[PDB]
Amino acid sequence: SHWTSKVHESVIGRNPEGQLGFELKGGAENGQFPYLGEVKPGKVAYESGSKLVSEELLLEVNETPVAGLTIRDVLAVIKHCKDPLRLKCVKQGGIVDKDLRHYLNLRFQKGSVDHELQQIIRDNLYLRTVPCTTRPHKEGEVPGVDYIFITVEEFMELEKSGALLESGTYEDNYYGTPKPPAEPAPLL
Amino acid sequence: GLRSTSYRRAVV
Repeated sequence: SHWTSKVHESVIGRNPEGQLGFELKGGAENGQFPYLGEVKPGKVAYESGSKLVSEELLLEVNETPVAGLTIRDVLAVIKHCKDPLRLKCVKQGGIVDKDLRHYLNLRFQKGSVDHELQQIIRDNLYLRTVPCTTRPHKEGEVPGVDYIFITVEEFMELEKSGALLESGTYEDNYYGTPKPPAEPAPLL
Repeated sequence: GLRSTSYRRAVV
């Protein structure tokens, strides 16, 4: 019944080349969970615990939640984690799907394990996104940092084209979060 | 960045 009911921990090591044995797909820049490519038996160096089916959603790496991040950021987390890599995953099927917009529209009971996870995933998504809003700019706000200030017509165009991962309304205005960009601007 | 109170109320 719960979204988290099939969650499990799989512990792996990196291959001689330094790879995981499978590819990572998805990520928030594509509106998705990070999820595994095809998992071919024999390619993953498992240590001990449960194994992985193809295309499981990746939720945490060595206790750092990565669901809600871009693929770049997920891979950066893995780069700084030391073997063994404890991966929290859940297989796709039923109510569990890689689509982040569908997932963020699910309403879980407050305080439930499903709810706590959803809010962690939202915090990750908020790390690399600026919300858009149709309400006017206010004193002290930096356009493009606090908000993207757009018209209602623009907002609805973003909704219709699937660019928004979540949206809502409050005091006569629309609020929403678009997908983060695939590659961020270099910092150094 | 961190969402404001109005945002959180909107997407609850």
